[PDB]
Amino acid sequence: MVNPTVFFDIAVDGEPLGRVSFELFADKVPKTAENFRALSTGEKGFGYKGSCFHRIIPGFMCQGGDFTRHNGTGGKSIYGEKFEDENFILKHTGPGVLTMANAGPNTNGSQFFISTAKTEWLDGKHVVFGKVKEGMNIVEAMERFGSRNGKTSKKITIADCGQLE
Repeated sequence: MVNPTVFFDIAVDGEPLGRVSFELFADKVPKTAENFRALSTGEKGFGYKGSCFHRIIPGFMCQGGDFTRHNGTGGKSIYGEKFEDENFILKHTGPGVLTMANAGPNTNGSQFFISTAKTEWLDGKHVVFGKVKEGMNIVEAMERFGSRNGKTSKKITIADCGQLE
């Protein structure tokens, strides 16, 4: 029962940037971790491969996971259109946290943030379920393509993704 590792290979206007890998805390948040894991492998028939990071705010976060509408209005979980907040055990302690985006209580879908700063105001409202394990430098390099209002100056995509172990 070791925690799963997934990877994203990132591209910038189609040109390879690098690989980010993520530990998912399936010991502490198993339902939320499993959703992200299975969206990363595509094993249910849908998932993250080919989808974009639509909102990047330097000094705050990168946001992705909307594989249906590419702009923050879509996505879905492996459990249905939304699922519940599992728990709030883990906190937003610094850069490199993986945490679920939502639109109110019990509205988790497929969208997520990768933090690039400590974001403690999110504690108890957004479920933390993983952390960057390798390639934080590649998250930093993404962040450069963001802007204050979140629009990206180039298209930042998940060119490939899957499970490493």
